[PDB]
Amino acid sequence: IANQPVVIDNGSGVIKAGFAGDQIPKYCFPNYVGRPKHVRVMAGALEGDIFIGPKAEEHRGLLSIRYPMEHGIVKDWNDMERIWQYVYSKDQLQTFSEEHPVLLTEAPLNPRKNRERAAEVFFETFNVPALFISMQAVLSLYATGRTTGVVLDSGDGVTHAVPIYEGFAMPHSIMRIDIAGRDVSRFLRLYLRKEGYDFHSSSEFEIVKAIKERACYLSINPQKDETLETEKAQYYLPDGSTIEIGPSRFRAPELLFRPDLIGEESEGIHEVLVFAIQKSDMDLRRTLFSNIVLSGGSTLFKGFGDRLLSEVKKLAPKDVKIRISAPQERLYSTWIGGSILASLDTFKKMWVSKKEYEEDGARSIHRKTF
Amino acid sequence: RVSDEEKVRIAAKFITHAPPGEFNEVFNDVRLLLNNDNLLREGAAHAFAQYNMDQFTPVKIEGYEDQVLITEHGDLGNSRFLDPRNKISFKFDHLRKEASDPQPEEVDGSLKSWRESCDSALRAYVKDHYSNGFCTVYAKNIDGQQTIIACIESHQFQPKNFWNGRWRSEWKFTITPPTAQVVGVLKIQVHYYEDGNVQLVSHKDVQDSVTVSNEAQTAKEFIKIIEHAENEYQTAISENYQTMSDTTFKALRRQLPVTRTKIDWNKILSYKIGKEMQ
Amino acid sequence: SDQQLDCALDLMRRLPPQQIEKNLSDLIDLVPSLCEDLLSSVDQPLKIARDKVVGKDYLLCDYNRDGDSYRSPWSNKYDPPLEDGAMPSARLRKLEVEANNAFDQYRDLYFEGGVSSVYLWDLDHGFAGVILIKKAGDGSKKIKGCWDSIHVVEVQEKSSGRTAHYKLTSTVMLWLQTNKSGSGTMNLGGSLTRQMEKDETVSDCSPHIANIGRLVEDMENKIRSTLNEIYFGKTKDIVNGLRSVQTFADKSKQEALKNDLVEALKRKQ
Ligand SMILES: Nc1ncnc2c1ncn2[C@@H]1O[C@H](COP(=O)(O)OP(=O)(O)O)[C@@H](O)[C@H]1O
Repeated sequence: IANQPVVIDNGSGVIKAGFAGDQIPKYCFPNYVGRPKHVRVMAGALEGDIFIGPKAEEHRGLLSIRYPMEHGIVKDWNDMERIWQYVYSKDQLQTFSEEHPVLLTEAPLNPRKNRERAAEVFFETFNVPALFISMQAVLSLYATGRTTGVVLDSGDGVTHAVPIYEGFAMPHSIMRIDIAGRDVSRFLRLYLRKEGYDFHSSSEFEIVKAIKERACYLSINPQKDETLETEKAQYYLPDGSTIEIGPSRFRAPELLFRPDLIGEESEGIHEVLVFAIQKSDMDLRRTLFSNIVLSGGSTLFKGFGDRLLSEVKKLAPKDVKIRISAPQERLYSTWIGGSILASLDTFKKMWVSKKEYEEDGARSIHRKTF
Repeated sequence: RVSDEEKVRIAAKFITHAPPGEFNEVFNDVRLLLNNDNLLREGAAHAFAQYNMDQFTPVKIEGYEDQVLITEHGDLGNSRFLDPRNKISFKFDHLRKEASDPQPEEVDGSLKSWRESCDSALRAYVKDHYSNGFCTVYAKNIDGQQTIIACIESHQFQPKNFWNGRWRSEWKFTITPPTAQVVGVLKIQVHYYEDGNVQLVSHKDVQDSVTVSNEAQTAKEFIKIIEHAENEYQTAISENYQTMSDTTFKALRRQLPVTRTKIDWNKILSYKIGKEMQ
Repeated sequence: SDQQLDCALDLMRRLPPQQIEKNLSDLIDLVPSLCEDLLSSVDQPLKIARDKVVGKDYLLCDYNRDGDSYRSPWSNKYDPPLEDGAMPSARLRKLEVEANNAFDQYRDLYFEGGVSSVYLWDLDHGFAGVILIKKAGDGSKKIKGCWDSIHVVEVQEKSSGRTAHYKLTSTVMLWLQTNKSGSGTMNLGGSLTRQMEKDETVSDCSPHIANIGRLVEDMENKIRSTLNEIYFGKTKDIVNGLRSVQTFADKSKQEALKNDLVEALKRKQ
């Protein structure tokens, strides 16, 4: 349809959305469901009460915020639809589904059921005439312009190493783990549970995630930096409540490298990435060594990629030239590529029309996805 | 002193059990071992023939380009291999893939054209599903039954990539309108070897029973049955990767302990950490 | 000699590993002059003798085997029980008993049963110790296995800074005899083998047993996972390569769109 195509940056922790041509997603607000916490009494108390955005961040202590995209998979389907209606609202889209073309993005190793249910929304509730569910890693490759690259997302409940080849990854050499900063920050709070901080609300935990994004990093030396005694730098709450930090800031992200801290049946996302690369040809592995792409948001720690480099040096063989690209809109890299592909008018064949859904449902998407 | 006849039997056995593609290389290794080419070739000639027969060697005569799999229903006994797909019998060097002089075969026809239609649909499918190695439907009107012997095979040999995969799918069928039975196997021989040998072998003994109405009518139907068993079993194996990956693995060797946290032998040896009450 | 040795080792890599003992027997019957060379290269699979005086079914290796007399890691009873032979230090004898008990617990931590025996034989600047763990298959199911953990640590203690160089030999075998209908008569044997160095501190809190046990935990999980991901996803790709499920001419148009993607990449870059 002759309208600007909608780009949906399906961020796990921070979801985003926008259009073609643009470089930053037009409308940004994370992935969450903020349900209320009290009962209206005074005339002036708003209604609907499952608010998102300004009211959410504004009244954090008044909204029982929950998260649908658990393990990178939405559980509050209907609520996410309404969050899209929130996007469809005067705030973000001010339009209809039937008007603009839409582009959905995806992570690797996704169950078909989610894609099918999404298509049900897209063509039954929402009625987009030009839409297809794409990937996310190849979109970050569009952003980088690279061809034979390994894309590593960094969200809240998803972590995947995608060894791509010219924008067409081996759909087998890709690895995917559905865990990141959500439980890592929860585990950091668990460190503070030992030292008395079990401030259980998710909005109360959103502040902890603000510390995660703010006062956290990755110390390259594991025990040499962990076993020693820190200085315990202080943090101040929205009111300014003094809370020390300590070693936790780098202790908790070790879970991503040592899943034994939570007992996850993973083996360190770094080794999983090494294995994702190792599921290809040696020369293809060299091409992937030359092109290492990072995505998501958790790629913003001190010594993050540095400790990763050290791990690869201690695990991968010799001559592995770890050429890691470190851009800034790693979250938006997928959005950037979505805007790039959205600018590509070849999408006519790549999309799924409304009648295409009427005749195939999501089977057309499964026949066209890669 | 050990009798060389034991080595003949052991050699023929191991050469029939040789990895796919590395068969001649296995023969070379055994030749480097015994180095008695006479006694070697005694059991090895049958190992060559039998390996081509069970392994379904897709010999392709250049003048016909059939890619006929070698089985027991093709040879004339004197290395001349009949072709159910094009009614020709060609001599074949069992020691190699070398074939020669395809002599035409005046055969049945009451089943040959029928399997040609079946093999046409199967070839159209299989070529869209296989890359190195394809199908060959043998035919025989034995015991008053137009016995369809649908032999299918696939492989790819990448020793550079250190693996020699091999697939075989022999299907047993009898054109007896209407009561017919779609019997079949789905033989696999995966041979990866670098840093840990992966000699994966499996199959799928299946027996269906389709109704024979006509040649082209039930041809694609029989091929569809084979097709679905292939798709289903490959799907089952794909799921088996995950189910074994966690179930079989942790069942034999756990991934994490029962507590899944960490094993500190210091505290374990300290105080005899739990043999007191537990 | 060397030609038969090399062809024998690569042949064992080529031969069906379900008959490794019998294949090696056939190999000795073929060339008995290279018997011990092949025995040294490909060691014996895990055999189990019983320490009757201690009540310990113990694994059989080369080091406990005093000549041809398998030492028990609990009572030092050879098999046949000789008087002198495979003897570690007295402190190492007790430390070996401790390690054997703790590693039987380790075997219970990952196998919940089986037979495991670690053999030690002292030396000055550290020593060498063979670590063995054996477990049967899923007798309750159709899948069968023969767990053969063959490990040898290169204990190299450094008096300076109480660290100790280690290089645990890795070698693990097991069967994947899944005879399920969805799997067919599926069997697989991962005849695995690795090794990697490390210098670990030996202390009252981190002794040799604890050090090596941690490394065992690490190495086993790493190799196991490496197999499960690399090797099994690789075999999955092999499965898809030999037989594709998707019919072609469907993927052709998708590849045409892929070509258009590369075209667009050139349109902008
Ligand atoms: N500056 C930062 N430092 C560390 N982590 C961050 C930072 N910014 C965002 N993150 C993490 O990235 C997550 C954003 O999720 P997102 O990356 O959008 O999911 P996806 O990987 O699906 O795009 C947040 O939950 C947060 O934990």
